Amino acid sequence: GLDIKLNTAVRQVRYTASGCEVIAVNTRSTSQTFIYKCDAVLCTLPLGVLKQQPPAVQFVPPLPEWKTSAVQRMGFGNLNKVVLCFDRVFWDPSVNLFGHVGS
Amino acid sequence: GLDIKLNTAVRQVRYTASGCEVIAVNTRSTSQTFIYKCDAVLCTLPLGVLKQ
RNA sequence: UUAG
RNA sequence: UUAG
Repeated sequence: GLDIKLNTAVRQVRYTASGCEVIAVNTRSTSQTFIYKCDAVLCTLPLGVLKQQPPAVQFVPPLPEWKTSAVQRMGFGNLNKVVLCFDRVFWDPSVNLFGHVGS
Repeated sequence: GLDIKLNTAVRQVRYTASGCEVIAVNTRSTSQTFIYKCDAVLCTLPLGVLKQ
């Protein structure tokens, strides 16, 4: 029921006394540009994106120091997973999970 | 004596009743965006570009 | 969307 | 350039 523009990468957020405009591009062809005008912007960008230097998203005017300083101090961690698909089960099905100790 | 922004590729020209805004990018890093606001735009783009 |  |  929501209006969602997929494949739309925000590039710049402009926020002013009179309103906001958000500049985004098509991810499938980055030349194609869109300008979304609104009363307010809700930023949901991951902290990792906000941390990115040089910026992946530019804020105009620049965010105040008390905001940027916080973005720098906070940690943004990492963890990954490997999916292994087999045709046969060869492990104990009753065991939800088991470990492996490193050398 | 002129103000020239080199390495600035215009991507979109917006022209309205109240004025114009021109969206351009840095050719050396196309993520970096600029919005130039003005009363009028003079288009000097080659016919080949306009045909593209 | 020449945002309403 | 939160165009003036």
